[PDB]
Amino acid sequence: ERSVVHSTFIIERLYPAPPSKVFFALGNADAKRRWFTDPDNPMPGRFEMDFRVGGKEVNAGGPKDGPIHVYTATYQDIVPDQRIVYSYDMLFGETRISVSLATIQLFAEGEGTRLVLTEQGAFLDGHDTPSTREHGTGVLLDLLDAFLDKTTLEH
Amino acid sequence: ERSVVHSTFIIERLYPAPPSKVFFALGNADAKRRWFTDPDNPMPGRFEMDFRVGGKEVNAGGPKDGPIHVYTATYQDIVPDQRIVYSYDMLFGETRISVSLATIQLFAEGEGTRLVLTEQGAFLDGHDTPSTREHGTGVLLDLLDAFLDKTTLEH
Repeated sequence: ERSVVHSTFIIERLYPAPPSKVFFALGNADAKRRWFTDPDNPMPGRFEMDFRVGGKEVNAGGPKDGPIHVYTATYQDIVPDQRIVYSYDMLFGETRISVSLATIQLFAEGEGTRLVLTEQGAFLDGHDTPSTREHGTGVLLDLLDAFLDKTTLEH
Repeated sequence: ERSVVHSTFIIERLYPAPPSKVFFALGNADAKRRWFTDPDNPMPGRFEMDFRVGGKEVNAGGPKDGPIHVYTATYQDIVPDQRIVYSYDMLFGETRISVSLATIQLFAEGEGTRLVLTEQGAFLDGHDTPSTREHGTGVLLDLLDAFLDKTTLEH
């Protein structure tokens, strides 16, 4: 039985690093590979990113026991140090769970950054929910926070 | 100066034709070429559609005098006779105006179809607005209505 649930959520986070540093963490493949992962089952060997409009990004994670969760994004708009728009789908095993349009905007906030992430999602056939996705995206932004803190301490 | 306006709108239309016929009008390249056009400046010579997940659709229109408006969609999910999910961007000349995630769902309504079109849009840098887009999408669904009426009369 077919259905779609549509939802939009917004998450705002403040980071002490300035927008250029936050943008680098999101737009540099080597950097993003180091943090954008499933902590419980990291698969950076599967991570690829072509950070350009029309470029693809792929990541994998999910339960140790499976099924494999595969994230596939396509960049739609990029403004250096300011904006990233990308569509992405999620597959759990062979099944498509959702398609979403995501926007990241970076604003100066003091000497740091106010990041605003908006996700406009289409959740397919009851396979995932807006609440669960919002929870997961919050967890990913927590990973970004930890990465920015740890990267700032580097020589 | 950079900004994004996010908005979701839903348009529902009732058509006397059953879902299979409505789906054909949306999913068959020859058929869609005959109706999905700018009436004031038709460019079906520019229309192409690869109706499959990952496939591209391109159309062009806009003012006779320019700038050229270019619609580019990518299919994200297709369920025969039931659902079409696609992302699309709009360019007026060389400038990207918006990126959207669109969902079409087809339900039986009597012997015909209840079509539900949801568009989740990201409007960039004030270059277009939710209200204008909703108006335009309504006009396109009016073109679909006329096509279905005219196609039903064919031998």
